[PDB]
Amino acid sequence: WTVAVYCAASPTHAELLELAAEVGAAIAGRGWTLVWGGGHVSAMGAVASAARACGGWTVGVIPKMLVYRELADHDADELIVTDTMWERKQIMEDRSDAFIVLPGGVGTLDELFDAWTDGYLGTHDKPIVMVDPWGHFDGLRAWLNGLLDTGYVSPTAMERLVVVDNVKDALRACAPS
Amino acid sequence: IDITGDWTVAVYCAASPTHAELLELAAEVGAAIAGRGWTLVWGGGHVSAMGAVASAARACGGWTVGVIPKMLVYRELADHDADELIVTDTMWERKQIMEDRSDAFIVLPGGVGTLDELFDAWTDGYLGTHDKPIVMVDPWGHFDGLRAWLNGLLDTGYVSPTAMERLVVVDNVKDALRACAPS
Amino acid sequence: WTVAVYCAASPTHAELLELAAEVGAAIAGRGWTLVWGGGHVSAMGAVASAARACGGWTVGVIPKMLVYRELADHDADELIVTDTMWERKQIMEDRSDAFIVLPGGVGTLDELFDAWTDGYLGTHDKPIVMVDPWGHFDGLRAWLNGLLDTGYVSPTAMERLVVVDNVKDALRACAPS
Amino acid sequence: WTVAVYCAASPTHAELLELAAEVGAAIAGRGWTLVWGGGHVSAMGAVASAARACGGWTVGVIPKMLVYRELADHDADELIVTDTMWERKQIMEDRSDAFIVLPGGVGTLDELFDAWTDGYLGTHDKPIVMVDPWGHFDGLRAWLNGLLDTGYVSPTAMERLVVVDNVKDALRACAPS
Ligand SMILES: [Mg+2]
Ligand SMILES: [Mg+2]
Ligand SMILES: [Mg+2]
Ligand SMILES: [Mg+2]
Repeated sequence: WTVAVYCAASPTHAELLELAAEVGAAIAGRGWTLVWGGGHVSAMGAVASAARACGGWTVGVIPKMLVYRELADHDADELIVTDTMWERKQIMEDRSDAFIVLPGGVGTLDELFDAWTDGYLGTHDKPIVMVDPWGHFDGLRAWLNGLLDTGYVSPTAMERLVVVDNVKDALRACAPS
Repeated sequence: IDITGDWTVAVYCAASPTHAELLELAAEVGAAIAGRGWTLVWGGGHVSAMGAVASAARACGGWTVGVIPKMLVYRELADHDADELIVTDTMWERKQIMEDRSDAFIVLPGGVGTLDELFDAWTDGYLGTHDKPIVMVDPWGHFDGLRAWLNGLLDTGYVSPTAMERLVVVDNVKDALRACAPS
Repeated sequence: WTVAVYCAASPTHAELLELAAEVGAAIAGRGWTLVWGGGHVSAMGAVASAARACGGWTVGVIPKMLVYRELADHDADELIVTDTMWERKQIMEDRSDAFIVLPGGVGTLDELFDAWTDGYLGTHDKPIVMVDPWGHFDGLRAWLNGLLDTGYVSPTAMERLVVVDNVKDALRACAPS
Repeated sequence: WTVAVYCAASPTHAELLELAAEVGAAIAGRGWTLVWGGGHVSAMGAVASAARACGGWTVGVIPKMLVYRELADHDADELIVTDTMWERKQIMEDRSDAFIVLPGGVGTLDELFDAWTDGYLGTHDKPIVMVDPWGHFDGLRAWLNGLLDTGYVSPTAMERLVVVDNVKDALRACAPS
């Protein structure tokens, strides 16, 4: 059983690093495989470092452009280097049984909306779980609720994304049948 | 010379209809079990698929063990030509003797009794009580409505992928006995 | 008067946990004993927890192999641990005056078909009452109606099972008659 | 790597079955072989059934006299049937790299003191680990501390027996170091 974790690439906020490490540790704890974007910086470094420390298998999928920038975790158990971002996202989706979205920026939002669009349209039934203990995404979810009200997003679309505020509820939402 | 008498297969199958496609299938299974030198276990009836599987096994020189509850003996269903006929007081004793005697299970088209035997085996195999093969044989799509419905339970998390993998479904007898055979 | 409730061991769908809780609360409200498979997860945990919450007595019957997996509800008023699945099913039947079947998977279908065969073969005249508010079992009953038409299932067998879409009609059908 | 588990043959306490299953699952998890007394009853049945359920290999070693009494686990991966109790203990010792002692009675105490004396006198350096979450052995250990106080037991003897209150620390103490 494999969970992809989409999360921040830049900041070092203690609460962010702790949350990401808590998820990596809990995935490894269940004996699940971690898929992530293969970076050593910020939340990406935290989730894979914590999974490996708890004996978890880690699969990093990263485009060569970020390898050339020395942003890759060469301690990944498997490092899949892709020529393009579209191949990175395709391999992460294909390898994973479920998706966790932690606080992040444009790169995290790209991964979130890529998975959500495919899940909503019915390409796959894999859980997509947003984990937001402190309201990082409150402004985004409020704005999307506006789109629900003006007919741009359907209730069915809004249902497809599970939002939890703690790691325990996250792993229960991602767990196998 | 090839071993005989080293393996036993239970066959769960219809007690009522006489459709030709059903009796042909059940006779083909009984003949193939006896042809491998395996013992047949079945629900002990002489009617429908139950009568065909046991008649064909005996006609190919195989041993037949029927296990029938008193309630179905009262309905004049008992195959008195069984090599061993075991009459039980209860359904639970019937299913338990069939399971203990058998190394593998074949499920053919049937109704409520067959489905009882199916789900009873499948639950025990999924919970890990035994690793005996459970093989459904469906050449014509008897069970298509059930399998579509079970796929919807898989999609909504009522049945797991692991559970679905524990049940083998084939459309022919040769593949069925390959799935039942000892390693 | 004792009702056994056969229901889902795995999923946490709100419609399912709500149904199970409603059934447990109603059984307790009649002063009836709840018999169940003795687990604290999914519909099984909700039916028994809700019965005890409303002052009802709960008898859990669970095989050792599930106790090993930490699935036993240690707040059962009586917990019966059996060596086998055949003994679990036989004790739940022997203790019970009626059977309720809620949405479930393979374990629930095993309980349903086991009771239905016992019922159809004249072992007992205990009510067997399927409670299906949202059509969980529609695909199964539609397929069975095809078997009735082609002579694989008898009209006597099909009429042995009561099917209702609500808890009030379900307890009406379970009541001493 | 092979761990022998010495444990209760008689009582069915839920908490005992859960601990034994946790041990068997943890041993199988490491890819270690389980050696045990080959019984299907009580903690003995629990440890072997849980190891096999997690894909572990199980080796039961049982004297003919107990096989006569319908006590042998027919689902042992290897069942070694010995003529005598002394041959049973010798084969269990010879096949194993480490020994775990769970709560038990006279048979368990026999296996404990047999392994402990040989360890102490220097016949082998295999870990002997007592796993006692709830103080099953507190009375025995207090009494052995009295024997240490009066010169009947040496400090070297008392140190030879590792006592832990949880399964993670047990497997750490048993691991090839
Ligand atoms: Mg997409
Ligand atoms: Mg069974
Ligand atoms: Mg019964
Ligand atoms: Mg010794």
